[PDB]
Amino acid sequence: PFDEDQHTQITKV
Amino acid sequence: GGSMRPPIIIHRAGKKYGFTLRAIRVYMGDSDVYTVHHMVWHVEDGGPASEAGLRQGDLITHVNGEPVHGLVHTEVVELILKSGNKVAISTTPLEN
Repeated sequence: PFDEDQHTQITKV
Repeated sequence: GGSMRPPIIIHRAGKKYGFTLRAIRVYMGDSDVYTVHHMVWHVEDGGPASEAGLRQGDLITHVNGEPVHGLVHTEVVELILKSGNKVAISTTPLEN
């Protein structure tokens, strides 16, 4: 899934 | 057409803009290479970004008028941060 947490980074700006 | 989609001018809220930026990746249907995109995953209800018009699940193609197609998650993050007071986020549909 493209919505994974593996390579899909996440940071609030 | 480079300039076609209107940017989401978000106002500064202390530090945060009221949204979550996520560097999603879709593998290319040919090689092992991937296609990393910068999409807002969530917008705080009633947040600055929400007021600006930013939605979740779009595609941020440009930040402050700068092409971010290729940058890392932090490059675009900084970019946004560097805007100051407000930030123009060029959003476009996320079709894949």
